Amino acid sequence: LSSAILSEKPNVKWEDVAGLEGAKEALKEAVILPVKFPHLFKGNRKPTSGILLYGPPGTGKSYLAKAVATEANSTFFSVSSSDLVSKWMGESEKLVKQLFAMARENKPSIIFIDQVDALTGTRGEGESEASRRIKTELLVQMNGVGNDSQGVLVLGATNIPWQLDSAIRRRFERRIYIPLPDLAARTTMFEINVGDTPCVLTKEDYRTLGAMTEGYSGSDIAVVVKDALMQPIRKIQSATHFKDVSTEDDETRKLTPCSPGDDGAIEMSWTDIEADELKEPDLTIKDFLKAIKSTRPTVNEDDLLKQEQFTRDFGQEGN
Amino acid sequence: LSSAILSEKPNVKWEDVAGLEGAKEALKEAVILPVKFPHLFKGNRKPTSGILLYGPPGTGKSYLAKAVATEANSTFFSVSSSDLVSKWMGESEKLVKQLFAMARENKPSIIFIDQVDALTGTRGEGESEASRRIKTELLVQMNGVGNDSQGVLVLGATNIPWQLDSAIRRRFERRIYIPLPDLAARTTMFEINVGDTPCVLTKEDYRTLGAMTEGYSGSDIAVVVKDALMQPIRKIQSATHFKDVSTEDDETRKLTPCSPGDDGAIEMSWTDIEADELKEPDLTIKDFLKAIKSTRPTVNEDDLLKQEQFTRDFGQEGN
Amino acid sequence: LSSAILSEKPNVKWEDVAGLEGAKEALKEAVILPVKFPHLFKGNRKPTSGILLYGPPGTGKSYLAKAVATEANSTFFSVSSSDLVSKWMGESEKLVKQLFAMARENKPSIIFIDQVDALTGTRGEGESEASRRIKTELLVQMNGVGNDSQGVLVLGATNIPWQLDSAIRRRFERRIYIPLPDLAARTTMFEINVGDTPCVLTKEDYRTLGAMTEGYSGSDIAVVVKDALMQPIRKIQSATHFKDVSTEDDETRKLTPCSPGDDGAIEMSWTDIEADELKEPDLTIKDFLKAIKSTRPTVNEDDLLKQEQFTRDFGQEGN
Amino acid sequence: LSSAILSEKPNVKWEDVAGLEGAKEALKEAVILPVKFPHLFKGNRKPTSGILLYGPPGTGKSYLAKAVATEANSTFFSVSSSDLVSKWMGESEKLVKQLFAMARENKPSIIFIDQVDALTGTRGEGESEASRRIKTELLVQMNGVGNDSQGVLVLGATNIPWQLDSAIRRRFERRIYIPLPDLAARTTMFEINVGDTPCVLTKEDYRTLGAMTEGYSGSDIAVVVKDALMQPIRKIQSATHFKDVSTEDDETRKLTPCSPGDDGAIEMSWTDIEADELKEPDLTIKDFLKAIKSTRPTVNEDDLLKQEQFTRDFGQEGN
Amino acid sequence: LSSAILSEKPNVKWEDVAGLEGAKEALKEAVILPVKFPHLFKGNRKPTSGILLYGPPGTGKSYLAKAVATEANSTFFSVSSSDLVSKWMGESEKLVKQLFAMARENKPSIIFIDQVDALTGTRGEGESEASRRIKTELLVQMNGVGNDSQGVLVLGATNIPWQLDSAIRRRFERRIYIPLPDLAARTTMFEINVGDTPCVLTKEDYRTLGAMTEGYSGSDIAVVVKDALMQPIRKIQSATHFKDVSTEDDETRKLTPCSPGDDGAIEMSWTDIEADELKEPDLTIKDFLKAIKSTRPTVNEDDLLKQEQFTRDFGQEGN
Amino acid sequence: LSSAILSEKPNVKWEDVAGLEGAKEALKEAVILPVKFPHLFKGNRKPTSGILLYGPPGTGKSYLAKAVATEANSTFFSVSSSDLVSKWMGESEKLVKQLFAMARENKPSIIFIDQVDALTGTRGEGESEASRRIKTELLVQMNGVGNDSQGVLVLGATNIPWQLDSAIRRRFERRIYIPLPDLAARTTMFEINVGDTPCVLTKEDYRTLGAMTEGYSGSDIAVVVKDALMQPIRKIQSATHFKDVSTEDDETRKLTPCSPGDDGAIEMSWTDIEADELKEPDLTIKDFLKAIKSTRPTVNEDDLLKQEQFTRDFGQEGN
Ligand SMILES: Nc1ncnc2c1ncn2[C@@H]1O[C@H](COP(=O)(O)OP(=O)(O)OP(=O)(O)O)[C@@H](O)[C@H]1O
Ligand SMILES: Nc1ncnc2c1ncn2[C@@H]1O[C@H](COP(=O)(O)OP(=O)(O)OP(=O)(O)O)[C@@H](O)[C@H]1O
Ligand SMILES: Nc1ncnc2c1ncn2[C@@H]1O[C@H](COP(=O)(O)OP(=O)(O)OP(=O)(O)O)[C@@H](O)[C@H]1O
Ligand SMILES: Nc1ncnc2c1ncn2[C@@H]1O[C@H](COP(=O)(O)OP(=O)(O)OP(=O)(O)O)[C@@H](O)[C@H]1O
Repeated sequence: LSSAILSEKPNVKWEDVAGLEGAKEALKEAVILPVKFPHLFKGNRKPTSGILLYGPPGTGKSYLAKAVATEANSTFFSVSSSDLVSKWMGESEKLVKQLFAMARENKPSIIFIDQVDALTGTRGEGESEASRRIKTELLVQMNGVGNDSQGVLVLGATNIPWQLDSAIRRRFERRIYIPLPDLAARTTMFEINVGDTPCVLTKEDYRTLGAMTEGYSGSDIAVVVKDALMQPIRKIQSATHFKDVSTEDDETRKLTPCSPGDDGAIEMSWTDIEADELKEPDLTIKDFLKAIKSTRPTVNEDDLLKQEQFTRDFGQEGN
Repeated sequence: LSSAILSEKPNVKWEDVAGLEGAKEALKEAVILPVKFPHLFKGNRKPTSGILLYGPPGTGKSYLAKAVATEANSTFFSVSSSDLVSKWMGESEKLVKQLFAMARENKPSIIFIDQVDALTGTRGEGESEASRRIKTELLVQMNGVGNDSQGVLVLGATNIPWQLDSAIRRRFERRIYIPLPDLAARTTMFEINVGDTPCVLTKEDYRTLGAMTEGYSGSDIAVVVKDALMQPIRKIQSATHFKDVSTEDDETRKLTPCSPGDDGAIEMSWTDIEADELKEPDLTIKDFLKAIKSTRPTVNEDDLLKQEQFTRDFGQEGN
Repeated sequence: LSSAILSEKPNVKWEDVAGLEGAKEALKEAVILPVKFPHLFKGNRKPTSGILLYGPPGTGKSYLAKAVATEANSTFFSVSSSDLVSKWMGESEKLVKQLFAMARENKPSIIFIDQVDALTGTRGEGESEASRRIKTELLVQMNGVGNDSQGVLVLGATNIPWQLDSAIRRRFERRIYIPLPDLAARTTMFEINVGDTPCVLTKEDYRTLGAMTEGYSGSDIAVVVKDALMQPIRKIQSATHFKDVSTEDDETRKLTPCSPGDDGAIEMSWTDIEADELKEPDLTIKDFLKAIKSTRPTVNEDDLLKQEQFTRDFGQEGN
Repeated sequence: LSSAILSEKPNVKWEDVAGLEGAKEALKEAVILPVKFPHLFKGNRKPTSGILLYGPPGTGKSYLAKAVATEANSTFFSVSSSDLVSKWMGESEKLVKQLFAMARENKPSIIFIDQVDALTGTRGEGESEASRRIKTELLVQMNGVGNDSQGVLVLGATNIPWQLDSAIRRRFERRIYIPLPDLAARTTMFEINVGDTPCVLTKEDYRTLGAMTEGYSGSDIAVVVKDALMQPIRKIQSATHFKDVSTEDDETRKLTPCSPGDDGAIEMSWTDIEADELKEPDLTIKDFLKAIKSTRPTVNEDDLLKQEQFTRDFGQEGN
Repeated sequence: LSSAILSEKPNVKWEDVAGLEGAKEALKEAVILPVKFPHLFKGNRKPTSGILLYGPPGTGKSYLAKAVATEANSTFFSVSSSDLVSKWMGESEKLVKQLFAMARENKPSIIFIDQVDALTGTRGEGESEASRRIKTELLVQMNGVGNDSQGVLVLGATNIPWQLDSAIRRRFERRIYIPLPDLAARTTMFEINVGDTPCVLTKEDYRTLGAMTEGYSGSDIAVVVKDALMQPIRKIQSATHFKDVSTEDDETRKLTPCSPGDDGAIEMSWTDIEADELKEPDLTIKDFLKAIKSTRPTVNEDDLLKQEQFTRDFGQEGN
Repeated sequence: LSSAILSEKPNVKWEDVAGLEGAKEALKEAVILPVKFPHLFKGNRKPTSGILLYGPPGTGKSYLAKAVATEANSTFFSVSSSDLVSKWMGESEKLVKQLFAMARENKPSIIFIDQVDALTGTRGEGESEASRRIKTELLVQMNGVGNDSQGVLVLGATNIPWQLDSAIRRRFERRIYIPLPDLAARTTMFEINVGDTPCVLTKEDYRTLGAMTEGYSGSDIAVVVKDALMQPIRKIQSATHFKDVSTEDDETRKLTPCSPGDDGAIEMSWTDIEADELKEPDLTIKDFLKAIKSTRPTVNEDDLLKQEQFTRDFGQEGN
């Protein structure tokens, strides 16, 4: 009957969300400011009902949705455009009706439709057959809630905003463009995870490597991080001949990963090695070089020409 | 069985609608006049059954309909593309038979069908099984009732008209085009959307606005209005200083933003001091100027070509 | 089982309807004639079953079916895909069976199926789930009435002829093409639809209007009539001053709309005038001229392009 | 539980059924021969298990089944696929098992399933799942096998052998393609339906009728004949003058319409002229000419594509 | 509580079943050879839980099963494919328990299931009622036969293999492919179906039968045989002329159809020939010239390709 | 999921895996090591989520997956991709997610997806909707959660590790090649195949057989063993006379196959052979030469080489 999707409590703060200040401003203004001071928004003015995030994949749109949901002080409705039901003799609209309707009585609430471009058909697709009932139903019901309930937030996280129909995006309110990460943002994104190996060289090297690794997405950064995690393990693959860097005064000889060519190295059962005698090497520049060697820029120039054209004619902020 | 949807009275005035006088009087002739003056309705005179609205979306079709909700002085039921269940396979038609049944036995009532383009068929293949019979039902319910005796009114509000079926088109009586509001109309939209704010110190400002802003609907204009309301709040959010120029007749001193180069002013922030002792400045021009610069027009010119093509097919007045 | 249709009685005469007396002759010959002269239909000469009406929308094929229904003297029942439909995801063949049988009980019977394309396809991919079963039943029932001897007359009215199936087409009688109204017919339809209103009766005016009104169905002409009827009401809503045109034979001084600077110009509003003294203005010539200035032509060619391909080498029968 | 379906049979000969002689001959082989000479089918040989007819619509395959039923001198069962169908939902195929049980319990019976395409064919749907069990039970009951078993001739008709299931085609025994008739067969078709009226009794006329036009089934020819018969009657409808062509030997003047320039011409209402005194006009070539000019030949080449793809490469007797 | 399924004893044996040497093999060691093993049944040899027969239609799976049932001398009850279903929508698996339990109670047992794909998929709909627990019940009963001594054997037979459910197959062992008979096998089948037919005993002519024919099964070959047998019937029916060939050694005057150009040929009709005096002529190559041209195969290559991907994918280990 | 998925606590051990050095390297660092020492990883290093097992068919990838699942005593859930593509028209996302939920509820489980390749296919048509969304869904679920709860392990299996996730193309994670067994391994598998039963020839003969087979699989060997079990069978069938074994040891006469004339060849026929007197002899070279004869080459040729090409290219880590 209901089939309601649960909303967990993820821990992503504003300090974790690196870069893009204007979006943060828009979101605080959108949700946090009316929660902080409600009597200001009265009479004529009403809060932003339909905020649109857009950009290429892996850039932290879902991550920002989760971030807002962390510091919401409110309910949430996580849902994908495709993943609930899709074409079974029609009827994928009742789900929407129960979604919005059950968001009405529970005031201050945040809806999130992941990838709205999947609903609309660019050539024909389901939009010719039965998905017109979806596109219509969303189009009508999104405005009917803000007419009745007054200020129920719907957050757009589309990848393809220009194939998307013009009728949806004019009913949907202000836009938020997501460009590629900049100096400070990429920099801080390196020092979030791990932190057991006590840093690397000074922050100038994070900027040098940063400018070398500029143009990467958030997922690309995550993959770099994962690579760096796996680096000492692939250094363990090459070893099987363990040297002790420290002295013999400790409880056990600290086994470092290294080749047999280096002196003072001996072999043993690598499977049955305890954690205390293990020791990771320092994270070298070759981590970033292996990252580079994975064929990086998914964000190519010719594809995002359209992104930046559909950007500039509306711009920062928007509808 | 019954499936009641609307039983409310949202307050909308006569003067809220701006563009086209003849478009309003078309409805007024068609809706209120026969109920008000039934003695005139005798013999050869027949009621204007069916009032379709069309045009580029955002301009004010749904808004017009929901104005009519206040202006009707009678019970009515809206409906989207939400004919319920085909899991049973049979009840989809019977719901329409109930819908048309619940309209006619109750004396003068209305039915609002949002987005008639969804309920459309012509190519067939996939339509034949499920929705072809729905379209046929739609056709057959407004076939015999159209002439002689009729206590029902049909309404329509589509995004794009030309994809609709020919049979529904020609058989439906009164279609109306809703263009982009002119300088006087949009000015009137500005004037009404001022509301409870303490005035604006100019009359030519509206002219400046509506002349500069070209190719805007009611929606995005109201969005701009919302923005320009939330501008001085942002000014307050950035600004710290306050020179005491508050009246003694009020309950207490009220915080308003002032310039840094101005002596005798406390610099305690909006966050520290209470919100009940806060004040917003009067609306300027520059807030609207920058609001225009942020919010560029949503309605593209390429979409209007086929709109006007449909107009020169059928036009402002129905048929 | 007992859920039957109600037989209403709209007084539609033969001489009132215009457009093709050959069709009328086919109808009378099929329906009324054998009731009239039953001895003339005894032997090889027989009344064939299944006269198909079709054409563009709003041309009056449904209305012509009602014209048969009026003067047939027939205990008839008509139904589209409303009552006769599957309910339990299965059986709607019995409904056809007892439908035909309950028509076979009283044998001055006509069965009118409005929009036969609803209960028809061609292959349908997964048509065996439902529609093939009912369609097949329909096919198998009227085999015995198509030729040989049975006293039932089937009728049909559809806008899309090519989507109708071959095997149904060869089960059916003569398919009478109903085109758009022509000069003389159209000319007739003006004064008949207007009724007994004072409409300055001269045939030259009808000649002129009929000349000017090119490319119009029958329904749109009734809409035009309706517009012309609504016109003097509109003048009543734009009537500032009134004057007594008629003499003092009636009980009160009868007031009718006039020019502002006229003799005896009473200033009270149109709503304040009582029904006994409220007299509508007489119908002019230019009211129609302006009506057709507002009322643009109805007939789009795109639908008729296939009918141009049809009517030449198809038209009468399949072919 | 028991519900038998048996009906009376009027006169239908072998001679009047025009078409392929081998098809009729094959039916003689399958029907009359085993009853006449049963000792021939005792040992190696067995009677024909089943013959499925197929072709374009209105070709007389149902009429052929009728003819066989007349000339069988046996218990002729005839029932469609969707007639015997589950009302209860639980029980379903037991109706079929009782039916073929009835076929077994009576000595050599003949079964007829009109439109076999209703069931049989499916593309992984299973006709709403539940009715796949009928599809399945039809095979396991041992009807279509070409080995051993009781002599029970199952018959059928279909317009779509490509939609028909391959496994059943392979299972069920013999096919007969029913083609469209040629000069000779068509000529016969003309010369049968005559009756009391002696039109123009020569072979030149019928061979002109057959030679001029082309592309006919059997039902359309019948329709044409009917039209031709009705021609003089509709000419009696438009009868101004009257003439006594009949001799004085009769009881009263058997009147008929005539040309204006005639000796002893009289004018009155044609309705008052009774059956005994109404001499009908004799039929002519021009009557058939006008018949043709109204009633077109009814064959379409789009149906012949998928038919001939099933036939032309193979020839006769099936796929 | 009547559970008396039709026990029968056909006259088919291993000698008159041509082709499928591997299948004949695999059934010999699955049943009859295990009947001769009441000592080395379990231990070395793993007994078969179930045998799946699959392939194109008309290959002879049912025929094979029946032959087996004749041969083995076992308590056999071939299941009704569809009828194991809830009549009252309550009891259902009681019938399964009646089947399997009584099949266990006499342990020279065989259970044959023609069309195991009757339990077709799921798709929701009406499968969730008693059919779900039928599906489960099959699985519990085949877990029942898995335990204890394997007297019962699940002989799976189906036309469409891929539509059968996964979970049945995953708990199922033996899968014997049944292809179309090759040249030798087809020749031997012809030889079998000849039997007691006059003459035609030359191996070059049986080559000739085998050579021209391509891609056939047992059903269509039987049909061909039947046709061949019916040729001399037609040659009797056509030939009016006759002559006595038999001498005084034969007692009865054996009448037989002579050549047309024959001196002193009596011309009494074929219908006047009595049973005692009849003599039908011997078969020739002329019969097979007409048979091969007339009769033709059904199933396409693509079905066999589906069987080849089923062959390559499924069959091995536990698929 | 309604018995489509297998579940058990398997007890499959390292000792039964003959020489799979690759598994023994990769799994022991990826899975076993984290099980042993969870705290052994510095920073945010967390266990592998997905492992692809890839190689030719019949290497017991299932056996290996079960052995992996044996180590934590983890529940082994497993499902076939092929099986849920065509039957349902797989929109199984909701059920996959529920599956994951239920498996997550049970503390560490392992998910096994067999033939992951069957999901891929950039073909087009209606297959797109039943493939593309599954592929998208697969690529989301492979990193559906950010470590934390996907310590629960996904094992993919493929025989054709080209085309999409297994291939050069994109994504996955750590992959392992599962090679065919070498001579020694195959010999050990022969040693482990079934439970012998009375006496065979030498382990070196089996090495000879294993030497004779290059590129043949564990499954091919299992086919040879299934053929081995039929050696006594085919002895029973093919010999006409047998020879006595019972000297002074056995109580009753017991036979082995020989030629008709031999020293101690009993003379009654194979058909006569009673239960007790039947005795399978030892399996000799001649029985295995006959096994060599009756096992044709199994294996596809070009895939081996392509997978060697991918092995040379990739294998280490994700792509
Ligand atoms: N501004 C940011 N600050 C820190 N981390 C980020 C930022 N943007 C992206 N990331 C990282 O990228 C990872 C994945 O990004 P995410 O999947 O949210 O992108 P997405 O565009 O929403 O993808 P999809 O549209 O497919 O859901 C996150 O785990 C997060 O750590
Ligand atoms: N030939 C005519 N004579 C008189 N009135 C007509 C004629 N044609 C149309 N009308 C008027 O216009 C209306 C036509 O409506 P109607 O529903 O019959 O059109 P239709 O084409 O049959 O509809 P559909 O396409 O649904 O079958 C009628 O109410 C009738 O009064
Ligand atoms: N060869 C023929 N001889 C005599 N009458 C014929 C012949 N062919 C057609 N007819 C006449 O025309 C009609 C044909 O209708 P019938 O249903 O028998 O054809 P059909 O091919 O079975 O149609 P369908 O395939 O649509 O069921 C019959 O009523 C019959 O009187
Ligand atoms: N090897 C054979 N020898 C003799 N006759 C055969 C052979 N194979 C098939 N036939 C004949 O063809 C017919 C095949 O019918 P059968 O029902 O056994 O095929 P099937 O594939 O099981 O069909 P279904 O699956 O629809 O039951 C049998 O009646 C039999 O006479």
